[PDB]
Amino acid sequence: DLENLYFQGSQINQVRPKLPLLKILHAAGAQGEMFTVKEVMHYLGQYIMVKQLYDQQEQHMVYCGGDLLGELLGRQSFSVKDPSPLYDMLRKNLVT
Ligand SMILES: COc1ccc(C2=N[C@@H](c3ccc(Cl)cc3)[C@@H](c3ccc(Cl)cc3)N2C(=O)N2CCNC(=O)C2)c(OC(C)C)c1
Repeated sequence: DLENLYFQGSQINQVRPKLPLLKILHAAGAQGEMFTVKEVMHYLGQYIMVKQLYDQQEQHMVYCGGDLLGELLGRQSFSVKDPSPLYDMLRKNLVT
């Protein structure tokens, strides 16, 4: 079965965050240094909620500037409805 052969070792697709991103995930309660991409997105959401980086009046807006997360994103702000900076950052900071 060639489909099985292809998918062996790549059915979970674990990643290792680079050290600055790993520090953010730990701050959100993550343990260890290997995650699924879904786990990474969970801990990033949780980080923004516990650091109170979102706008109470406009909850889709994150004000990450002068936080480590804003350094990693290269942004002062982003809307979750326009998440291009997050895609760019995870492309750069998640190692298979
Ligand atoms: C209307 O208010 C919303 C609507 C959606 C989100 C959101 N949307 C989810 C989401 C957004 C973009 C992508 Cl690419 C993936 C997931 C996910 C999330 C995950 C990682 C990051 Cl860095 C930011 C947000 N994510 C969340 O983390 N949410 C889900 C809903 N409410 C929450 O308390 C947490 C949201 O996130 C805050 C953390 C800003 C606020």
